Amino acid sequence: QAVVTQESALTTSPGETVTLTCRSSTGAVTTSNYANWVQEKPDHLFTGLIGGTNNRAPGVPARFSGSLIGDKAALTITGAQTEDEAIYFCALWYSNHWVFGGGTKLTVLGQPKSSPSVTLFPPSSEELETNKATLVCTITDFYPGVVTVDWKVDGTPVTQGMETTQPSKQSNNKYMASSYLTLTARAWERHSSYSCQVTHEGHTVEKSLSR
Amino acid sequence: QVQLQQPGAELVKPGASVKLSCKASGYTFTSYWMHWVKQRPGRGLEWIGRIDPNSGGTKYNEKFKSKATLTVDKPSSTAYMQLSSLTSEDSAVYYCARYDYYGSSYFDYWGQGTTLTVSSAKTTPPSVYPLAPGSSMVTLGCLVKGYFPEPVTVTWNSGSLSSGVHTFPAVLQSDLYTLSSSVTVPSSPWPSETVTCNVAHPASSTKVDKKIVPR
Repeated sequence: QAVVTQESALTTSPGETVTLTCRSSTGAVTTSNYANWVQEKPDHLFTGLIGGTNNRAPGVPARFSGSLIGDKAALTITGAQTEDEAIYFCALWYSNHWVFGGGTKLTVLGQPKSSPSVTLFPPSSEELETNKATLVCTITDFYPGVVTVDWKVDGTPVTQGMETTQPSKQSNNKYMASSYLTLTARAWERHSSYSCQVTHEGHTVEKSLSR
Repeated sequence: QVQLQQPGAELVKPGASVKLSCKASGYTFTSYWMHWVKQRPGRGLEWIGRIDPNSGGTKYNEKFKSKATLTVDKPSSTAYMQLSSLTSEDSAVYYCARYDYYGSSYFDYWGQGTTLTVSSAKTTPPSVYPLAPGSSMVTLGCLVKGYFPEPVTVTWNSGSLSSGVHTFPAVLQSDLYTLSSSVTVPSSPWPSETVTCNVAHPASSTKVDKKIVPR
């Protein structure tokens, strides 16, 4: 019955100082909220960084410090490193339970930004023979690894039917993800313009098919 | 050498229950509280509740009050969590985390999470469908749809093609997984030179080859 809010994504460069914040929907964050900061590296790898607002877990580099800034809990990375690229979650205590924030995806540029490579495929015909149609939108080689994928059937933002995977790290250290829009053989034949729009580090890429 | 061990995955049928374990070693079980967290990939973490290993006393998230039950076996140093009346929607990663309660108030050590998959399906082989474009380098791909269980292996030209191959993570879509794979081939190979995707699925012992032809 409280909502912790965190920045969605933050991008920095090795050597910089970056601050992540944790806001509580009920009021200012205070020391009795015992702000905790947790880091998630790929592979479902969790480690605790800070607890009780400013206590650094043992074996967590000193570049990490927590504090209260204004009415919120903050985590500062002083001299961010390439290794710090991960998802940081804050947790706040509320007298009887814990509420976790949505997490902040932090990117520490370890190579130049790279735009996504988007491709939209039409439902194959063997599949239209099943009374089904699935438009696949593939997005690869993007960095920072955060995107927004929006589908638009006939000019209208589809809002149900789509599924977008979570960015997965490729070998070169760039990311990939694909989004699926499943229609029926029939929904397929009805509408006429499909489009997969991918938003990445401010530029947009729209790939449209025409039935 | 602090460690929280959790089994990696668990498959259960809908309507049943599961007892997830979390074996602790390298520290005194007792000086620390044990918390359980739910991670729906694509959503945050949700706190489930905690247990004090000394008294066995628990505190739950009201939301889970009726879905989870925390338990402890002091002697074997293990925390357990039962989840009842499971449904597709309970599928997710459940982690156990230690909390330095008498000390600095952090969730220092975490278990690797158990991926719970709740599904009524039976070994089901994939249906590979070819993805050719519509209109220098061209991207081809394969849709491996409605298979179960996980995993499947995708290969292009039986392995000859290993550069520019991207194989995406599967998504659980109605008790069944779907995954697709793509390869970027110069515009000269294709469609001059055949591109064929190969899908292998152990559980069901399938192997399907599908040639990507224009359409």
